Amino acid sequence: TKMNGCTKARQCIAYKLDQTKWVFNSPDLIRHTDHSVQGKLHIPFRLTPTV
Amino acid sequence: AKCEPSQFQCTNGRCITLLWKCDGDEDCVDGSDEKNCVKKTCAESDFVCNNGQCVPSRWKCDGDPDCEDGSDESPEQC
Ligand SMILES: [Ca+2]
Ligand SMILES: [Ca+2]
Repeated sequence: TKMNGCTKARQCIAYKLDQTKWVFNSPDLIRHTDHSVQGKLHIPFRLTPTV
Repeated sequence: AKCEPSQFQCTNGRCITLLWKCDGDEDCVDGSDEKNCVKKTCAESDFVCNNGQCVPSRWKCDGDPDCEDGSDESPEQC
């Protein structure tokens, strides 16, 4: 799509829509504007007492 | 401004390191991070258009021309 008024590729940005599995909040992933918690995953390997 | 690399300081005041000059991540307002330096213009993901131009390999044989010689979409390529 021809973009009006543009001269440099850094003047615009585009990204695909994806949500197949939600993302773990991580310092490397920018958040979506709706950063509400979409779900919760059970952290595996419970620490349990044992002898 | 004061910088540590002391190389190719662009008008934005950022010293363009020689690697940064070919880093492919254009940083300064001027497209100064892709000028006057040695680089593999195509990576393993990228297509060599016939005149020596380099572009995303996906653009090859897509029904819609892209690089300036048309090599990504010349019927000879598809
Ligand atoms: Ca750069
Ligand atoms: Ca194409």
